[PDB]
This record gives sequence, C-alpha cells and structure tokens, in this order.
Amino acid sequence: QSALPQPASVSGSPGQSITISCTGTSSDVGGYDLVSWYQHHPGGAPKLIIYEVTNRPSGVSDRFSGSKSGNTASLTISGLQAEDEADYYCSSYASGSTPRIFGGGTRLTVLGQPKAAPSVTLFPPSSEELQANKATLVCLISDFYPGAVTVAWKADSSPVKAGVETTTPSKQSNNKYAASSYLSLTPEQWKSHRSYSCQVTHEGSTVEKTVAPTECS
Amino acid sequence: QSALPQPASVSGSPGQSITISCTGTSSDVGGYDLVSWYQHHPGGAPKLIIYEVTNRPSGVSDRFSGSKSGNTASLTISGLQAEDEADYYCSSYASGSTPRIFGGGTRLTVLGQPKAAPSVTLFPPSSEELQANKATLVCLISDFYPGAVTVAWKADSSPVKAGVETTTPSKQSNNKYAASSYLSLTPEQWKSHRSYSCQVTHEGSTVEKTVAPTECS
Repeated sequence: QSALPQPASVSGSPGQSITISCTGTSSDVGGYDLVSWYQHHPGGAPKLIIYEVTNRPSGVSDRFSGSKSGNTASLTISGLQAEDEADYYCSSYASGSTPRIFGGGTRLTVLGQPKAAPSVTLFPPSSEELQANKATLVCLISDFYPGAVTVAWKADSSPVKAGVETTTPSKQSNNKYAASSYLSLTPEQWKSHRSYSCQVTHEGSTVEKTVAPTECS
Repeated sequence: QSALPQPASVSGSPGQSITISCTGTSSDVGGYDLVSWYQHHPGGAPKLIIYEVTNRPSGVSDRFSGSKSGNTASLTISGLQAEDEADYYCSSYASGSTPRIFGGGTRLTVLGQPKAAPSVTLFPPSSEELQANKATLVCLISDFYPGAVTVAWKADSSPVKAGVETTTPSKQSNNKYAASSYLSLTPEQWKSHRSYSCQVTHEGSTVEKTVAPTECS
C-alpha cells in the first residue's frame, strides 16, 4: 500500500551524525503522531527504537532520536558507533484500511575505516577428500578491512591457468570481513606442481602463502 | 527486548500449507491480543499481514491466517505460491521496557526443485600454519537446497562455543547454495584434544566430520 519512501542508503564515519528521512503525507506521517523506527541487522530480530514520533524505549541508546516536519519524519543518529550499521525503517498509523504503513528501508553504512590486513591461511587438500578422489587448496582470509580484496594463485611459482572460485565476501561479527579462495585440482596434477600458493592483494598490499604437497617429507 | 524465538527457516511445496511459530511469555504474547505478523521481501518495505492476533488488513490474502494459544502464536500460510517466498516476522506488545518485541524472522522457501543435502569437507590445520604458532580448521558446506543450514563445532563430544565463524550461504550456478565456517585454535588446543568435529544441520538432518591432531595422509 502507501509505502513511505526512505533514502536507499546513507553512509557516515564514526562519531559523525546521520539522519534518515521518511517521506509521507497528511494521511499518515503528517496526520498522527504515530511514527515508529525500527533497527534491523539482517538475520536478527528488529528492534523498536522509535515510536510516537519522538519516544524512545527505556533501553534504547539516547544517540537515537526522531521527529517530523510536516509530512516527513526522520531518525537521526549521533556519534555513530559500530553496532549502528544496520537497516532502518519507519512505519506510521494511516487514515485508511491499513493499520500501519512501513518505510522502504534505509541501509546505513558506518564505515569506521579502521583498515586491517587479510591474515591469510592456505590449506592443502584433505585425506577424506582423496577417496572420492577430490583435492582442494582452501585459502582462508579473515579479519580484514575494508571488505574489498582480490586473490590470485601461483601454481608452482608460475600462475598456470586454472579454476579459482573466490567466494562472495561476508562480514564477520568483529566487523572485519572475511573471504576465501579455492583452487580445485586433480590427482597427478597436485603431485606434479612442486608447490601451490595463495596471493591476497589488500589495498596496494600483497601477502603470499605457499603449501607444498606431501606426507611428512 | 528478549527476542521472540522463531524458526530460522521453513519450506513447503507449491499448494501446501505451512505454519510458522512465535514463542513468548504471558507478559507479552500471552498477556495481550496484540500479535502481529509481517511479510518481508528483502530490499523491500515490510508489509503488515496479520494483527491483533488474527485481524487481517484489507486486500491481504485470506491464505494468511494467524492464531495463538498459551504463550505461543503462529502464522499459517495455506496454498503456497512461489511469490510467497519472503521473510516472516512476528511481534507482540510487551509490559516492560520496550512496548513492542520482534522475532528473529523466518525465511519461507517454497520448494522449486528437489531438496539437496550438503557436502561437508573438514580441514586440519596446515603444518605451515602450525609453525606460525597458530591453528585454524575449515569446514566446507556445499551443494545444498534450500539455502539454510546451521554449523556447530565440537571438541571431543564437547560443544565449542567461542572461536567459530560461519558465513552466510550464497546461491551458486547450479542454483544450490554453499557456505563455510572456520574455528581458530591455538596449536596447544589442537593437539590438546583427541579430535575436533564439524556438525552441519540442513532441514533437520545433521551430519558431522572429524579430524585429529598430527598426521600426514
């Protein structure tokens, strides 16, 4: 129904202050003092941070405040922290059938910019994996920031053409991102190339990790 | 703000009925007749589908029913259609701090192809990494559908709370999902235990894989 438009996304640095608008009308936003803001970290249960346009639960950080001017309501966050990076929604009582209409969501990106190196870990294939006859060197990269890195492989000092499958990066609990890289292989092929390696390029930086095929040699 | 426990995921074939559950206390769910449900297509504005336990907003499909008994409430979607796939949340009015409490949500995945049990591959810490005075294990979950699983780690029949980091499952070419998880251990811990295990749950069925200290297959 009458969906309240919100900015698709705002971004700010720590300690700064963002504010999110909830476009509306006389029938909803500017019709009653019944707007609410919710904070949602995908995967978790939404939190009710704002209700009745300006109220705030006796437990929600006072860095969060709301209000409206005409047919527009808006949440404003002060002293951006880490937790703050989530999705924000506004909802409101309306004058029609619908008991309450919701905003379309605003994703707040709290940078922080505390840049960190991609501690990379290269794994050799596994024993069990050898049975059905499979082999895979898994390169683990974590605790890095920003969540932007490009990985490559050096198959025996030579970047031989192969099949590398760099996963869809994800954000960990510690905020820092963590990705990985896989280079599936074959029997005699992993025995042939004397030593495989991983190469994580993190913002004008590059760390290597080599793993040699073996059995306690 | 003690979230309303909900089922992480649910699946149903086109045309079937499904019931999602919301569990609370007499202080909120069993204290009022103010339980709401919302359908939400990620990246979209949440929609109010059920309210006051069973009330339904006009224009909303009578395929969506709500009911409650005791301190548990539950939504039911009958005659499933592909377009019904979305996240469903349930909320209730509270007596304490915050007035309204929410549930963790539930991804309703309507089956569109046969179910797919995952492939789990565990990895022992690389000796290379062991000399760096650090150990980390990796568990690979792949080839599964629907795209939802839970990963638990074990240290000799003993649950490993801290030190874990699982990733969100991502869809792949074959339209099945993959995902990973890694546990960070000091080298001591590693050799300190008989073995470690990776428990992977998918649609009820759980599989495990074990790996023991020092060896070269």
